[PDB]
Amino acid sequence: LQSTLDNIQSARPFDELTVDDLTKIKPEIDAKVEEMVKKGKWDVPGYKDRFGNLNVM
Amino acid sequence: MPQLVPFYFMNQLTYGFLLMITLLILFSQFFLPMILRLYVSRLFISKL
Amino acid sequence: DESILLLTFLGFTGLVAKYLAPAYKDFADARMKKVSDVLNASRNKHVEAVKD
Amino acid sequence: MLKRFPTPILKVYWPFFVAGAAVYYGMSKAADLSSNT
Amino acid sequence: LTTFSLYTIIVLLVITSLYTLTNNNNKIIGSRWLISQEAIYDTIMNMTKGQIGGKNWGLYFPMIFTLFMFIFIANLISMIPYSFALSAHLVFIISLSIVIWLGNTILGLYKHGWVFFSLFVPAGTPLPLVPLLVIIETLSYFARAISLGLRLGSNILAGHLLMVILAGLTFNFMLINLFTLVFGFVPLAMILAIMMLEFAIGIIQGYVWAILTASYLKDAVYLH
Amino acid sequence: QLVLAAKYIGAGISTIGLLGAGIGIAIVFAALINGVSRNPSIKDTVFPMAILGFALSEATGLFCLMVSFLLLFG
Amino acid sequence: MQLVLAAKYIGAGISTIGLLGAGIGIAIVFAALINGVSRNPSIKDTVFPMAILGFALSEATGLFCLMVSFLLL
Amino acid sequence: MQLVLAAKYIGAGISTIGLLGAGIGIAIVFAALINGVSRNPSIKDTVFPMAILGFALSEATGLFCLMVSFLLLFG
Amino acid sequence: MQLVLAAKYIGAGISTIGLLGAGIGIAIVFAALINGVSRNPSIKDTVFPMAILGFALSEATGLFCLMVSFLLLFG
Amino acid sequence: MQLVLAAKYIGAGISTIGLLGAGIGIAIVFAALINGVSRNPSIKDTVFPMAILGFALSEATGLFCLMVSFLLLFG
Amino acid sequence: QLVLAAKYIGAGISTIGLLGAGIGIAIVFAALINGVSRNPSIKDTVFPMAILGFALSEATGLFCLMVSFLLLFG
Repeated sequence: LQSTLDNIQSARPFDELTVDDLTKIKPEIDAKVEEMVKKGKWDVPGYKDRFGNLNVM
Repeated sequence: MPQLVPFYFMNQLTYGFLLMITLLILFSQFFLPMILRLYVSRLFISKL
Repeated sequence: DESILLLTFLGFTGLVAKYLAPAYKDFADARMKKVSDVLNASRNKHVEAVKD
Repeated sequence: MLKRFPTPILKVYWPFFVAGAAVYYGMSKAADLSSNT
Repeated sequence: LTTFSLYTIIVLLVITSLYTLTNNNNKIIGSRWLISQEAIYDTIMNMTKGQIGGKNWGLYFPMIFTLFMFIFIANLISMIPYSFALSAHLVFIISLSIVIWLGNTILGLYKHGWVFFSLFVPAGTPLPLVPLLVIIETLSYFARAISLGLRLGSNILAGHLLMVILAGLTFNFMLINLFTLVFGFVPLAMILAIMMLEFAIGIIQGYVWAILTASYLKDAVYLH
Repeated sequence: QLVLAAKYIGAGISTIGLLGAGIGIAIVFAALINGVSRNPSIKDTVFPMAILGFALSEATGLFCLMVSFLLLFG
Repeated sequence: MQLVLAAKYIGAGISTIGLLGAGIGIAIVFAALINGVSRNPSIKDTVFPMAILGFALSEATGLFCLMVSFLLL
Repeated sequence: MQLVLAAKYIGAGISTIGLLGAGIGIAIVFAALINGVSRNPSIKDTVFPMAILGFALSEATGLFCLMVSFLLLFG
Repeated sequence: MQLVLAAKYIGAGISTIGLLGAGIGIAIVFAALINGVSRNPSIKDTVFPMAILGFALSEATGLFCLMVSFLLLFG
Repeated sequence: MQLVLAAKYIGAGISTIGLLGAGIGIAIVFAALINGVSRNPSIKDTVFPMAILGFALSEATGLFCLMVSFLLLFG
Repeated sequence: QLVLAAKYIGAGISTIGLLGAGIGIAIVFAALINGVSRNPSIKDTVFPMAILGFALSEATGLFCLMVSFLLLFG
């Protein structure tokens, strides 16, 4: 747990990072993106529930 | 009126339809899934 | 004739630099901030759990 | 960033593309007919 | 080649730049420039989810996105003072419209058989006026064929033509003796107001095309 | 050349048909704003209904415009 | 010759004017639909068939004008 | 000669104008139907035959215009 | 000849008549906006975009007429 | 010549007709302004700038029409 | 000769534009009377706005009229 805290201390993006690095550490990223393109969706469920939905009307 | 008639119609339409098919594929395979990468990455951060 | 169109376009860019460029700066900034804050909040959220 | 993710909806856009070919051909003939006017 | 061909190339390269190098460091927070193409993404997600339901809306989401973006970009580029129109070449816009109308009709026939023709009885009515309501439904269905294109084409063309005619007129207005060149700015300002309007109706038309052919796809996907 | 003159006249007359549709379009949208302001919540159902109505009203105007073009091109 | 062919084109132009009435008519039906539905809420499903019928009849007047244009052409 | 043929066509075109008022009229009767049914919730059974009656009478005016248009057109 | 150049000018004049319907139309949308906003107060967040949309389309009908006027006159 | 010069004046006269619609348009906007303000006593601070937009836009249709009248008249 | 005749005819046609303003003024004044009769007391604020509206409505008719004089004299 000391190590886990330390692991979070020396790496923690919230400044900016490549989307490639999040893809690299979690290939779950590419799995979900591919599954959504395959499914015929372009809505990411939950994205709109804590990020905007940028529309006026 | 003849002013809205060029005879270059087929020239216009050829380059025109080439641009549409190009933009359609370009969005569909590349740039639309590249936005979906931002969204999905944001949601994974949301989970963690 | 066609130089009039260029003068109006220059005037249009004048309105843009007056009104739109700071507004769009503020708009872009606002959204970017909100995203950043959500992301950092989630990072915070898991750090708390480790401590628990 | 840019990575190709297959969109299998390019083959769902088959009725659109068939229509496109017909109009493309038809405008060739229309251009030839209008240049004889 | 042709002037038209040269500006179609410019459109392709502009659209490429909006995703290729909008970001610096491929941000997870999103660049300030990329906020624009996020808002566009979200309002068209919510627009074609707004019209067509199912998970089938995402199946037509690129089609509605490139019909948005083409018209959105081509009603900014075509408004540049010396840039050579692609939208005032109506033959490209109208041909695309006829293509989409046929590609809706073919899709509807393919997906929904000869009960596609149930689209043209859109309500139970007295039996002697069941056929009347087929005739003037089919009439209105290929009025949709030309309406979608011709609306956009006329607006953009009219904008350029209005602006150029008044520009040519205001040159000779300033040529009138100098007491007329005092208050020679008031027509120049009018041309500016018109140029502003052409952008407005150009962004609105990009939405109007894409909502109307979202409505037409709603009709095509779900009968009636 | 009387025919050519006349073609230009017939076309001019054709614009008159468009005026009615121009008003019509505004009336549909007026109704939209009115309905929505009265109900609030009706808007999500009504906005699609409105878009359909816009197209139908527009189509009459399209016919008037098309006849103008038919004359214009001859 | 010249006068008769000329007259056909002119007469056709006049016929378009008749369509305008239908254009206004159709708008009135849809306006009424929106007003009725916003007033009631729940009426809409009953009203929508009535509206389609009313739309058709309004359009029909314009159609008569349109076919007369075709006769002149 | 030419003038007489021309005149027949002109008169036909002019007559087409008459129909427009009937067009607007038909809509007005139906607008009232919609508003009435939404107003009452229940007027519809009495009012629907009334609406048809009003429609028919309004329509008939346009029909008269139309037959005169044909009469001038064909001679 | 004299007649043809004249006919361009005359035909254009007639074409300009079409614009009046759009002009009144635009005002009707803005009236509805003002009425709506005063009626609800707070509807405006949805409705102001709707009204601008309605403005545009009313205007567009006018532009069709305008472009035809130019087409006859200027060629 | 005489016919072409004549056609400038006649064509201009016909063109002047379109202006009436913009006049009515402005009246509708101001009527709505009054109507809204009388309901609320207090909508006005929002509604007055909205009304100026409506005025300008309706007026613009008139100015386009007036331009065409001048193009026919003056050349 | 024909040019003189044409300008008199054209002057007539242009006068029709005034028609809209004559209606227009009344629509503003009607709303004034309706508003003040509704409120009993809006009038102090509303009356300036109403006079602004009157002037503008009339002004469009005056554009028609100055064109009418440009035809009539010219």
